[PDB]
Amino acid sequence: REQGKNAQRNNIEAAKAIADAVRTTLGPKGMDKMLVDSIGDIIISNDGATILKEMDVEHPTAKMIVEVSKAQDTAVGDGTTTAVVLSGELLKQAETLLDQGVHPTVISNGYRLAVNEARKIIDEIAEKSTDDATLRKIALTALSGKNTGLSNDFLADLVVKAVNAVAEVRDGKTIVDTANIKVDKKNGGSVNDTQFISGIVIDKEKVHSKMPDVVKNAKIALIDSALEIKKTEIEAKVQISDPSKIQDFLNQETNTFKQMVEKIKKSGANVVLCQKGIDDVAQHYLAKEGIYAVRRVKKSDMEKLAKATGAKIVTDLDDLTPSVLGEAETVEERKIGDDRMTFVMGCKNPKAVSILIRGGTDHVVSEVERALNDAIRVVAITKEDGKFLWGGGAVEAELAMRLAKYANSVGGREQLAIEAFAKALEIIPRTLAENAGIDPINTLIKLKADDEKGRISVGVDLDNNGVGDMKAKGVVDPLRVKTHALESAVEVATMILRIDDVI
Amino acid sequence: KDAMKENIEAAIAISNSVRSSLGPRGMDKMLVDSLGDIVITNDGVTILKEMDVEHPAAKMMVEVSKTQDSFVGDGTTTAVIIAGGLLQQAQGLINQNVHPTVISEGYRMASEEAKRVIDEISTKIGADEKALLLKMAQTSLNSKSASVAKDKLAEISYEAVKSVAELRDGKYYVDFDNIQVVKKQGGAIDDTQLINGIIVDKEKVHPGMPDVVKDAKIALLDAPLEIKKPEFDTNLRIEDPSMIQKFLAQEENMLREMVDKIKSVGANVVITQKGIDDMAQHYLSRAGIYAVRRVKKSDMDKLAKATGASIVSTIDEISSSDLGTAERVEQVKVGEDYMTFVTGCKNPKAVSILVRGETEHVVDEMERSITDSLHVVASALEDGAYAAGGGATAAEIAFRLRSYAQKIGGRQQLAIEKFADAIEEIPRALAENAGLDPIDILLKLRAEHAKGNKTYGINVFTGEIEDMVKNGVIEPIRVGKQAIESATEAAIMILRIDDVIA
Amino acid sequence: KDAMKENIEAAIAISNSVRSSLGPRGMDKMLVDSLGDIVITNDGVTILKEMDVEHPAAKMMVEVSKTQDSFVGDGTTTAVIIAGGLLQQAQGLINQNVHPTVISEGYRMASEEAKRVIDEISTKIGADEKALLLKMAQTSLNSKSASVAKDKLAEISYEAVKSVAELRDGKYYVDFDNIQVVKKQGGAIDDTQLINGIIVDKEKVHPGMPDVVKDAKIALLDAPLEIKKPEFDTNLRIEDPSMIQKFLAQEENMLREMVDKIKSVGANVVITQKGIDDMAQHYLSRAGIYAVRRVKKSDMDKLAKATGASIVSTIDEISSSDLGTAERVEQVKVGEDYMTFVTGCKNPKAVSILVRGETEHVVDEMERSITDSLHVVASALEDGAYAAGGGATAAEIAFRLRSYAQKIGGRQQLAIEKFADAIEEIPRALAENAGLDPIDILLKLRAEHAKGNKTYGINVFTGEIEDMVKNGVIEPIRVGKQAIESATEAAIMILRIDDVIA
Ligand SMILES: Nc1ncnc2c1ncn2[C@@H]1O[C@H](COP(=O)(O)OP(=O)(O)O)[C@@H](O)[C@H]1O
Ligand SMILES: Nc1ncnc2c1ncn2[C@@H]1O[C@H](COP(=O)(O)OP(=O)(O)O)[C@@H](O)[C@H]1O
Ligand SMILES: Nc1ncnc2c1ncn2[C@@H]1O[C@H](COP(=O)(O)OP(=O)(O)O)[C@@H](O)[C@H]1O
Ligand SMILES: [Mg+2]
Ligand SMILES: [Mg+2]
Ligand SMILES: [Mg+2]
Repeated sequence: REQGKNAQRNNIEAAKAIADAVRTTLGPKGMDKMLVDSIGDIIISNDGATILKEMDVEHPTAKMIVEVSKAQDTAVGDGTTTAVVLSGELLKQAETLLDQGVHPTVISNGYRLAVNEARKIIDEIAEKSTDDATLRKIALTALSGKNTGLSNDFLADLVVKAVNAVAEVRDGKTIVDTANIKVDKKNGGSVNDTQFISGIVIDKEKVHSKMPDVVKNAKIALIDSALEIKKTEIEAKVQISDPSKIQDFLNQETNTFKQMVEKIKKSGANVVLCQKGIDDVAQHYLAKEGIYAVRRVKKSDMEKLAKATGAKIVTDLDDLTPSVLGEAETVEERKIGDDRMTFVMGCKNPKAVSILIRGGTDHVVSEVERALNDAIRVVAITKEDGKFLWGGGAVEAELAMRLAKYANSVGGREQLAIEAFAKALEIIPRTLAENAGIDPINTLIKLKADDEKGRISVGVDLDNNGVGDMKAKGVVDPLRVKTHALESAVEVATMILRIDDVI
Repeated sequence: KDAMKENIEAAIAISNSVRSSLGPRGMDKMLVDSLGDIVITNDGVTILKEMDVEHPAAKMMVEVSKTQDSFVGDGTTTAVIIAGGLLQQAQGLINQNVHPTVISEGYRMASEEAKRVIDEISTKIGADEKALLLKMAQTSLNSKSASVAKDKLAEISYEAVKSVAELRDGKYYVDFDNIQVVKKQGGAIDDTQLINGIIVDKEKVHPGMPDVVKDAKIALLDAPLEIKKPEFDTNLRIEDPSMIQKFLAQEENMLREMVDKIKSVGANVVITQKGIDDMAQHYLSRAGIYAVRRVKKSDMDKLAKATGASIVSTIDEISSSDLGTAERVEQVKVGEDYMTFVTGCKNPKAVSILVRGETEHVVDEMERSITDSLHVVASALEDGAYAAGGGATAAEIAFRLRSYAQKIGGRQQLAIEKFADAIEEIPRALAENAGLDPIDILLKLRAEHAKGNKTYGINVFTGEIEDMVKNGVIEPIRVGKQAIESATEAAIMILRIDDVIA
Repeated sequence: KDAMKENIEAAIAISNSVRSSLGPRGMDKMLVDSLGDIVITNDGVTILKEMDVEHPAAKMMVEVSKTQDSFVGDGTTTAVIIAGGLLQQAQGLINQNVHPTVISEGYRMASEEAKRVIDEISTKIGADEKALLLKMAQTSLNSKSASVAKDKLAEISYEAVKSVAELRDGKYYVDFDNIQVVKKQGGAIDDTQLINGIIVDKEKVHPGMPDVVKDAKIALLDAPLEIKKPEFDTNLRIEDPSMIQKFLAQEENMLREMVDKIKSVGANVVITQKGIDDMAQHYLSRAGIYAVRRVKKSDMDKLAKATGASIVSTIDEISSSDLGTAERVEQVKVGEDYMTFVTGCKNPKAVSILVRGETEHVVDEMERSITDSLHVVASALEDGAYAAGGGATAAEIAFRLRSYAQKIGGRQQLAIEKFADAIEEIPRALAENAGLDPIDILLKLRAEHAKGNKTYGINVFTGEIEDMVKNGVIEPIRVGKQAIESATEAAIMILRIDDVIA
């Protein structure tokens, strides 16, 4: 148990630490971490949430900072590093106000004021635009400090395209259900070989060799149950008194599978995607019937497939009518890499696409996937929000400048508190610079002035080796991410600030 | 002698662990159990119910917390602070050979008088019910980290209780089983909202069920939808290979018929506490029935009251009279997850509050903080009166007890006066926690109250001793009477125990 | 915070170890050191100087004891009891955020006022010097086990001091180096007696010396009677067998001549601090000289003052002017042992008290108890005034401090009042120790004193609050002022220390 000062400074020290663990992954010139467990083993990533979910955090307070990365990730997709680094800085900056005598609460109130205020300035200075031109920009930037190769422009384009292909419009606004974009990956070396499939890809093979290698104009039946011999819920026993029956019983079994197949054929279905298993005799006849079957299909998939082809997931083959079959121009098995996979294309419903990721190693494909997800999520958000911000320290520098001014128009103690939040915001520019290997302080000094002269969009230009116009370079931060990062950070910073005794 | 000395100290220790959380400059506690579970909160009942206390006296002090929590809902940190006062004071009296029986009587008498005073200095809630209740809700939120949004949370707290509150004999009654409170992370605090209906954190049991049903006939089961195996040792004997399919069909029919019954009675939604067989799932789905499963019993009851349903545990006898009603049931994604919202309930005195917090541990406190408000505006509403907060009423009771002491004179008087000093613990804590000088504020506090300023408390923000009802810091009368009640009952118990053995 | 809490407690602990020994219903302590040495006593200075205290604060409280003992002689248990009070009280004030500087000033101011009061309520010793002083001597003996014979010991204490007391400027002065106090077991307490002269617990150095010398010329040496070996490396070179006897004779002559010198100057008795050579012993003996040796230096001085002698350390220059005088010196058997009594001293303001006790540890306390009386009747005599005992004066100072507190108002006032409550420790202890109800006696005590009964104390025998000067319990004013002085200086020191490190 720790009381007062001990507890607090200690808590701020904990948060600060966990926060630095990811600090170097920020921005373009970011680095990666290598986490190794006991069995699975090596995991190499640049993703904030990953490096932390996998990290073995022990200190309670540190566990709380980790919580924000997992939230940032699942709630907004991008920004996990930022929210962590920011929480570390708000807690750190507060430690000064604390030593001077300012009460944790008023500090918590300053951060409220400040964040609520910033939550307006950004929305004030946010830049609207929904054209593919910028959607592409959001993408390029979301893929920066990541090990994706030189293909980023290619990847950005895949993402913009996938988002646009699934973006629907309802009562006036555009919605993008990221769930309609199925991303997968396969070791085969390339990264450029990343295919954009206008359909649903299933990492599965057809169950039986003789089944059609491809099926055009397919009537797709999704099945909940396993095409196998079922047993009655009430224990049963078979008493054979006549030798003859021993065969008859063995036949019932066969005729059972024959009928299952018959029900299936009768519906018109020529493609059977089974969430569960398929018996070898069932397979014999499905093949004899010429139906393309796939067993043990992932429920996640069973669902996407249902949505993409318009089919109804049926359990009781007795309710397998033509009415519940899905549609796809082609259902074809094709060998992607060492693996054979089932391609379902021309789905009744077009708002369902895939991104089959390729790349080599393994360790490179997983991450490229992680990078492509951040990109997919933010491009999607931006598609909906139609607003964005000036990246690379720009937004922050501005917010900091304005907030330090708003500070003066506030009380004594709270001012001190909001000036603290203003500085905390400068942590991003400083970080991007530090990692790039440039001079934090001067970068900041220069960045302040340019933004002060009204140059909203001057960010940290690693290329120009200092400050520069993010407008030109096209570095844009999506709105929703900034805000959740800021709000998440303030809520968690406050939580920790009030803890005066940990037991 | 010693057993007592030791007990009193152990007790006072628990008190202090909670003292710093009292008021608007209150601090919070972080609690990490053996399993590594972390609870970062301000709620004294939680801080208490949570901590690992071993000394029996300490457990007894914690017994206080839960009880104050139980009856009223707000004021558990207050009760504890007083119990420590009384004990620390009795510690002095005990040194002067004042018998623990005398101290217990004196404490008892003072207590009685203390509750009288609160009734006296109280104030009936007039036509200002709205803003009065709002002011109450807020003061509650002021101590919690929810202050950030006390204005919105207080309106919600006020709105929610006002809704489920039945004004019977010109008197209100609030059944909390009409206020469903759910917490879902991934949204800011300000995002907390009031949903007319009962939200259940459960999504539909099968991909094929509809996302929305309008004018729903809610069938509530407390039994699982599955084939019923007899109670006697039953076995199927198949001697003919043909029977095998006949049996399997019969078993599917039984499930297909359960669904038929529920459907036949006009059920539109099937919310069950238990499980739904996979095959039965197909059927409901096919019938167009929106069905959820393995639902929380507590929730089951709330859906009942709301929709006017009846929890059928015998599907075979599910009658149409057993169906609940709701204008619409729909699956909605609340951030990450999918929730089922039963809106437009048959019974409009049922509502839900969806607490939003960006983080798990954040939304958890947010949920605790709101429950505190609900219990307050509710308790206030019911009681009908309120007392001025900020230590005003405490300083008042302290004032009046010093007089009564002079009346009921003797050794009793020594105990009655100590009881007064102990009640003064609140103003001291409140002041201390902010940064105000306790002894100075306490002296000024006594002055005003002497001069009949029954509502002068500590404005912890300005540091001045102002009018508490004016500045709006007020609390239900019920909170104050119990704290003093629970507090004196602990002090008396610990005070009679002269030996503690195994 | 904690360092203080810990210090205050450690301190208060020492106080309590001594509390039960205060007064006529006081109890005694048994102290067994590491070496197995046992000291069974009531004298608080001894109880304190004896116990094994480690905590630095505890050592500081003990520092009190010795100092009070040093200056006055009676009242060390009193000083300690108050220092604990003040500390225990400051403990309360410290909880209310009263700054230890405020408490220290308040304590300082109260203290000052407390001594004033004692001067005020004091009483000049009138023509009743005899019975007044006797009453004082007795009250002292009342706490000690010597009570058994307080009447005789008090007369002896009175007699002894009155004798060595020089009334100079109409003012008395008592040099204790004129009161030789010896303890010899093997006799009852009542057997303690006053011997006009200086008794030395030493018998004659040789069987042949006389048992009595009348009209003695006392030669006091601070050098041994032995052959003087030069400072330079000296060696005897004998080349002729005849020289051997010549040398041996010369060495005997040197010693035989030392004795001649002492004898020639008319010395009759030779009391030396150092040793007497065996051969020199023969000579003195033969000369008819009564000689004692290896005598205690402290004793040496007392024999000097008494007989008007001079402690010669250069025998060769012992002049007749260096001789002390006494009417008679005699070896007397005091029970088992043989003592040397120098009676009829040149200086009649020198006397001895021979404490008798049946047992070692018994006679030891008897000796301590008497010294306490001597110091009392003496201190009283010198001061010239006395205050009423039995807690009367304490209750008085307590009374007057509560007023002054209201005058020097503020936070200072809180400290001044606590100082009052602390002084009240004495009446509480006195009552407690007897069996009287502290809170009841204390209340009645306050009443009378309020009503201006400046001498109402606790008659620990009847349990009534009577007139202390009347019933005769009185004490020198000096005892009271220091106890309050030493007591407040400890409290202030411990009170400023906010951290204790190594
Ligand atoms: N090309 C770039 N030039 C300058 N800044 C960039 C660039 N790309 C990204 N950034 C900045 O790096 C920060 C985010 O770094 P990133 O590694 O993506 O972490 P996070 O998990 O917070 O998104 C943002 O301020 C972003 O604008
Ligand atoms: N705005 C305020 N100004 C001064 N005192 C307040 C204010 N709001 C609340 N208080 C006081 O703080 C105390 C409530 O603190 P809290 O931590 O919630 O304790 P409890 O658990 O007993 O409700 C009450 O005595 C209340 O009147
Ligand atoms: N006969 C008596 N009746 C009541 N009190 C007495 C009597 N004799 C002594 N006292 C009180 O007891 C105290 C002395 O107790 P004692 O153990 O000797 O303490 P201390 O070491 O301070 O002299 C004094 O306050 C004294 O006045
Ligand atoms: Mg990113
Ligand atoms: Mg509260
Ligand atoms: Mg004495």
